[PDB]
Amino acid sequence: PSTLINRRIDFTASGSPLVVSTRDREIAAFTGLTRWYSPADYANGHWPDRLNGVEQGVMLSHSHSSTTPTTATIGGDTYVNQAGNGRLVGFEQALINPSAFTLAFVWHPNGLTQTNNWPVCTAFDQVPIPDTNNRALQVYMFNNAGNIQCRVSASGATGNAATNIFSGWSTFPNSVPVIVLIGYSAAAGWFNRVIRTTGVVQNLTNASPTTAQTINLGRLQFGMLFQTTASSNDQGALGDIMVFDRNLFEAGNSAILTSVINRLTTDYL
Amino acid sequence: PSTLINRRIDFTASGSPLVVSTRDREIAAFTGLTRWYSPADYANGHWPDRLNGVEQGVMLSHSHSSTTPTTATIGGDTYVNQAGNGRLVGFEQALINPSAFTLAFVWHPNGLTQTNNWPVCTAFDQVPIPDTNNRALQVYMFNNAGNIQCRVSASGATGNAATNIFSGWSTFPNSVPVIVLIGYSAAAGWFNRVIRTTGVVQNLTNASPTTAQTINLGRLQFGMLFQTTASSNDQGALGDIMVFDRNLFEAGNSAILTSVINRLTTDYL
Amino acid sequence: PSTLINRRIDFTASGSPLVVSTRDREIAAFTGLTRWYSPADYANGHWPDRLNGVEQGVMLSHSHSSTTPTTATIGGDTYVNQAGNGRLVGFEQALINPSAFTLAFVWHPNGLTQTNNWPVCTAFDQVPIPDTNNRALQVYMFNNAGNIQCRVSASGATGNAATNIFSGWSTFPNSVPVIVLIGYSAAAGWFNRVIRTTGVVQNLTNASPTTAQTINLGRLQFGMLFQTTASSNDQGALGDIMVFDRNLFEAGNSAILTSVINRLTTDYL
Amino acid sequence: DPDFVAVSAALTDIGLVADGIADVELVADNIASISSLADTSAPVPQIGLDNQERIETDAAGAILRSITRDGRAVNTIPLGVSGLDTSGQRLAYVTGGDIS
Amino acid sequence: DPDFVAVSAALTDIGLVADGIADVELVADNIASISSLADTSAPVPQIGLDNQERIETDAAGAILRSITRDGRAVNTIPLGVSGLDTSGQRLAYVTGGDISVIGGSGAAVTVPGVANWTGGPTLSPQLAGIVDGRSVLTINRPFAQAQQA
Amino acid sequence: DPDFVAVSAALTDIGLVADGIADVELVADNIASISSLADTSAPVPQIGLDNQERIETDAAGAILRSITRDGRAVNTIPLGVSGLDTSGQRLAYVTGGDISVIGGSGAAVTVPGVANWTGGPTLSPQLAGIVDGRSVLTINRPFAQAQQAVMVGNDGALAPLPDPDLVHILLADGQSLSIGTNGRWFSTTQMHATPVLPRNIWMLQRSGVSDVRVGRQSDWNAGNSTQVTAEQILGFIPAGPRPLPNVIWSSVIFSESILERAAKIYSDRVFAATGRRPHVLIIAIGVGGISIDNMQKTGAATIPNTTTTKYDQDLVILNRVKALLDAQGKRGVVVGVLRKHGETSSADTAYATKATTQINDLNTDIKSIFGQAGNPIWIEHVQSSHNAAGIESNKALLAMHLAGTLHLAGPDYQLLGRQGFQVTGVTTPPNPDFVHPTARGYAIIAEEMIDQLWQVLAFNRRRLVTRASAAAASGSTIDVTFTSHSGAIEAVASPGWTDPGNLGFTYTDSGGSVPTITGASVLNPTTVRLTMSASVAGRSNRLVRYALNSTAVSGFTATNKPRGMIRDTTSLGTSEVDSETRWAWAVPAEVSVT
Repeated sequence: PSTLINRRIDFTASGSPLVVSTRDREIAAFTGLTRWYSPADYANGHWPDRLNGVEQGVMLSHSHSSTTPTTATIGGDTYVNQAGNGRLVGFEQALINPSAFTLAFVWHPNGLTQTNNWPVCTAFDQVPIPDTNNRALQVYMFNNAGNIQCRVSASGATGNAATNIFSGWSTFPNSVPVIVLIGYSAAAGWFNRVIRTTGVVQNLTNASPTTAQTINLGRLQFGMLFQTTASSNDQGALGDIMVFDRNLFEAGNSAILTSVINRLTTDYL
Repeated sequence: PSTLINRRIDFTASGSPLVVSTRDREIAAFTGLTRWYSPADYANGHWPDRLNGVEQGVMLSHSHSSTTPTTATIGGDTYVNQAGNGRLVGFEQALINPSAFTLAFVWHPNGLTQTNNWPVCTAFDQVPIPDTNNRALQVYMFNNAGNIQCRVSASGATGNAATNIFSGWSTFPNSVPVIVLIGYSAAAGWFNRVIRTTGVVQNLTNASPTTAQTINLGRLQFGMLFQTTASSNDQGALGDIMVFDRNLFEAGNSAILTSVINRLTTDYL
Repeated sequence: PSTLINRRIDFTASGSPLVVSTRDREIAAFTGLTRWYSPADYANGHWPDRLNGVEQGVMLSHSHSSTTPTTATIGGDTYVNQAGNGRLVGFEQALINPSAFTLAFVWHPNGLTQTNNWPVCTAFDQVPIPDTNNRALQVYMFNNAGNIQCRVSASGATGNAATNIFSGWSTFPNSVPVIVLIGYSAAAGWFNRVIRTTGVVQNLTNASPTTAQTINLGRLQFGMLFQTTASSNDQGALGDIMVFDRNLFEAGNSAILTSVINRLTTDYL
Repeated sequence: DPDFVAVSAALTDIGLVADGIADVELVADNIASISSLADTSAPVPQIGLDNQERIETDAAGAILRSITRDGRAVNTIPLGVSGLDTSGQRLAYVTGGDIS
Repeated sequence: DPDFVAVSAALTDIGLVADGIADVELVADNIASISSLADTSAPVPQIGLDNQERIETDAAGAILRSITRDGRAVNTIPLGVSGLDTSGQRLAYVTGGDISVIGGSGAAVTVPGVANWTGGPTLSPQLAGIVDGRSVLTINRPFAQAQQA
Repeated sequence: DPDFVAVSAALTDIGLVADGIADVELVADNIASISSLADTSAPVPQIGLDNQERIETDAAGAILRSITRDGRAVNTIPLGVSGLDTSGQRLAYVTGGDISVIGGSGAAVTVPGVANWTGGPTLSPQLAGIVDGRSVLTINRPFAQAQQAVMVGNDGALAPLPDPDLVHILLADGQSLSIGTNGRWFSTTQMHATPVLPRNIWMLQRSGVSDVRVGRQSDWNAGNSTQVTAEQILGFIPAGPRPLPNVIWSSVIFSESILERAAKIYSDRVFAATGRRPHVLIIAIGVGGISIDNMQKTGAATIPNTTTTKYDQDLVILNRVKALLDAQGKRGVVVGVLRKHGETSSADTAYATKATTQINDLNTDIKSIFGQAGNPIWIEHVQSSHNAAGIESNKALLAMHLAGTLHLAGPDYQLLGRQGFQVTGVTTPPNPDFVHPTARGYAIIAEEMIDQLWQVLAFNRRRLVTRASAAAASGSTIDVTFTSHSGAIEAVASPGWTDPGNLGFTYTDSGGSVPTITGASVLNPTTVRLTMSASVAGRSNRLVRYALNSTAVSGFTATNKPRGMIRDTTSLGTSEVDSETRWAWAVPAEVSVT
């Protein structure tokens, strides 16, 4: 971030005051926050990190030869609309910390006409080949008849293969924005939370994950599958993305989680 | 004014400490204060502003070929002794803002024999000719066998004759200092308060002034009439001068007014 | 002593943090402490002033041609061990103010056979020909078969000659560390206190000092008396040496003296 | 187990802490304001710091600025030059008597 | 249990807080005055301010000092240069080998550029720069590295 | 226990309170007097202090900081200079155009003013001043204006003076080698040599794909070419290596170029010399396999699957960059140009004149577009991939390096021993061709070339490349003289590649006997002796070539690739890429005897 100090008694500098919105100040004060991507800063296929800045943060660059996703004001709110044609990758940098992390992002389906969607998957330019020894976080949206199930999985031997981490799978309709929170801790296992505009849809936990589900690396990509340009894309829109260094689902960080959920629900839900 | 910031846990500086009397600290902290002239800073011919300093403030300069006014001691206090030979003017700056202002000053008669005195008038060298469309402060002091009556007026078309603002003026003896406060505001009207040692001896209010009584012009001259040097020159002594950009007689600054007179009464009155 | 200022809300630095032990912080915070010597800084026969630094503080250096004293660990505590071969003299400057001063030092006899022991004496190079009217502080530690008595004295016509300051002194055994405190003021008078780990063995005062019962020069020499080296050299050990420009025994400084006594007791007792 | 016996022993401290949990949360939410007024100045021995007559330290304890033996303050963080760290500079070069 | 291990890890912090619980409650009771008379210090997103890492502001909000990406501190209020904001300076000019001092009062002082004796060195001074109002030159007289400052 | 769950639910706040407990207790112990224990701000009349607009005072009341009438803060405590009150200062002196640095660890360091090469600029340094205790000079070398301001480094390196509004532009114009073709491998578990880059380095941003090559799969032979119009380039993005096809690593054509490593090393060197990271812009321009005739400006041809020539594309990109920099308010300066050419038009005898004309035209266009006043520094690494008749390319390269148009960094066969063309072991569905280097080879080339550029720019000294100067024949024995930056020159016994026969030597004369070399040896650490098979005295056009023997008529492999066997005896320092000692290998050359 960038620490700001407001001296009470000091000399007056002849210049315009530094204007910062209260929402940004409140969000940047979340303990454990590491990365924050907002759709207002998205511009022409590149999505810079707002908290860490353009120079220090990692840009999610478009990596396909198609029409670039564009910012769209839908549902009364700004979103990064991708009509199943764009994918934003963090090039040669790690987004999440494998030892412990919390990824919370706001996803708004736009009337999905597909059956399999992958809003989160593992990068194609990975310097280690993704095998059973190198697993990555994947988010799978299965839409059957207008009903969508959200699953969190780990990449398998083939890379595109996904091994599930949670047994139950609640369902929410494809007409409202949703908040997906995934958390991993060494001493607390896995946690998932799906939140609708009305309440919690899925509250799934996994305190004893096997090796096939443990996260090994920390590189992620959004919006598309990999090495397969076919009917498996993300025809939705990601509102906000937040990566926290610690696990918010832990009891000690629980008071923090109530804050951050109180933020996005105010702004998006 | 100069902002004096005091630190407690800072490095020691090798030098003589800069001391300021508590009187100056209290006077300079008055809310809405704009200009302040003190007889203790009166040079041998010119009167430099104290609050804004000589470099920034308006320097009341003597502008006549007669004997320059001197500094005198009366009753243990310091005054500028105008024996009818001094015309202290502010040349190229506006002393008061006609939209809203408050002018307070201490005047001490010195055994007056002259009948008519004009301590404050329009500027003799003023750029726009003072007429019915250009009116400024005028103070008239009438002597009746040892009794002085003060009248505040707006300059008329002739530039010398002035239309009175307040009707009914009490008389005070010519051997005591007097604090004169004249305030004007758009939403409050004209106020005048003349205070002697015993107490408030004159209180006048004109909440509905006419066009001929409203003041548009903003320059003042001390000690003489408008371009008249025969028999209308002020006789006596002049003390502290305070000019406020607000109206001390309003309903919100009343406490501030309490802080003003109490400072003047303890000093000269 | 250097003043350390701590800032909580300020720009972060890059160098290694400067850490000062709480013992040094508490000792340097004593009021009136001018010179403070510790055996932990002894090196190669030169004793630098811990409080005032090497450059700004007078440094005690060996003077004789005998073996230089070396630091020794007695009872788990570091001491400057002078086996009758050390003459620590502060050249060209006065260690103690000769009008009002307090000297506190820890003396540890680790087993002695010499009858005479002089831990503090006048400098051998006393410039103004020390004589009757030029008196300097001396301490004579007369040892019995198993008992030692410490006597404060002034210098007479000859440097070796000592004029006593008290009448009756107490005795302490040969193998116990002792804190010795001497204080002098122009009004309160001479005060002396000799303390062991058990209780205050000696407490003496003298409010009527004669001409020969006062000290005029503040140059101290440790381990030897004057320029006589035949015998009576101070065999033993020295500890912390503290010099106060104000008398701690005078009424009104009871808290500071009590704190110093308690600190020296928990350190070297 | 050492952890469990430690928790049992410190249950009293946990009790006091949970008694004023709201106060602790309120203090933590404004810890910057609380810490902004805790500036100290305590003298320390000058041995090992002969050059630095006065030392100012940051939160971590590292030196920010110090007064040298002459009395001139030296900043650990260098101050940006006007012509180097800001977008403005006009530099001269003598060519054949003229100034470029 | 994860809660148990978290409490075991934070037991020392819990004890430290419990030691001064009375001071914590006393501070919390008077939080209004402290918040009214303290300096705020909160992090903000570093968008548009990539060059500025740490920003200091006055009561109004205007930037006073900032930290650049290379570690240099940049002051919005310019610092007074000695010699120009203080009534004293000394500059130099090279006249045919000699050095003329200009900042002095009354008349210029001349330092010869040639030696007063047959074995002395010739000096070809060059104005290295300006330091604290005064002039630093480089001369050919060998002092440490065949050239002196 | 309810208290236990309560304490567990708010552990973060409790930890923060534990961290700040000292300040909390300090404030609480003075909570009643905290009003009087804070700073007091009050206004005072400005009489006698008309110069000092604002006053800051300590506890005793003495003035610490004041504000003058012109807004400049003046401190009562003088601010210590960074050169006199802190260790480390390097001043400069001028001796006959040479810059002597004073204040170093030992003896003074001398930087010459007159450049070694014919076209070099004669510097006339003048001591502009002192900044941060370091000497800032002004020299008559055109960088942006007719003169350039430089700052003396720690070791005497005259680095360009830092400027926030000045942007250094590093270009890469040449064949597919400068584009970054087939360089998608660095180690067994890492694909890119520089996955991350330091701050203040950018490339050109496109609509959807932003990369070093500005999102165009440039290839003359392949039909999948792409062009970029000025309306498509938008802004700048943080640096980094980017693959163009964006497919799995087996199908990637261009992944990593020399530009990333070159810019990283240049920024690191500038930061070390001055102390501030410079603004570096990365632009890679070129098409794979252009003939020297099609790279010209007048009679250039049209790229396949395109409607514009390469020169027009370069001009469009440069114009768009200038417009973007003008819009942002900065100034563009092309510090140097990275060139890699000589694998396609090697069979053309007039390569020297055409290359010189193209270089001059590009320099003129760059000067007119960016408003500079001097030509950019043109440096190129000698390629080592050609057929038997591919000699004119390297001959013209050496001729232009001697003429001062170009600066040579070294040969391309050094990568044969540093895993440049093939890593120790990886999965290879495609056969690794030895013409296009990998990421490690690209990093090594970038390191060597940027080191040569830094030596040319900062020190104004072109590092001598080991090359044959002249030779004399004596019967069946010949002696070839070698010029090197250190003088002593030795033949390596066991390098990473294989010995090229007569230590990489070849004899060719205009005769029917053509006595080949039968022995090679080193007589002295300067000259090399060659024993002929038969006497060669009295012949005509007796020519001797080093590092030019080749037999790759179908494919390029580690044994048929042209290569040398001789280097300099003095190392150039341990490299930052693979932590391997750098050496000044001999550039391929052909010399006519005397």
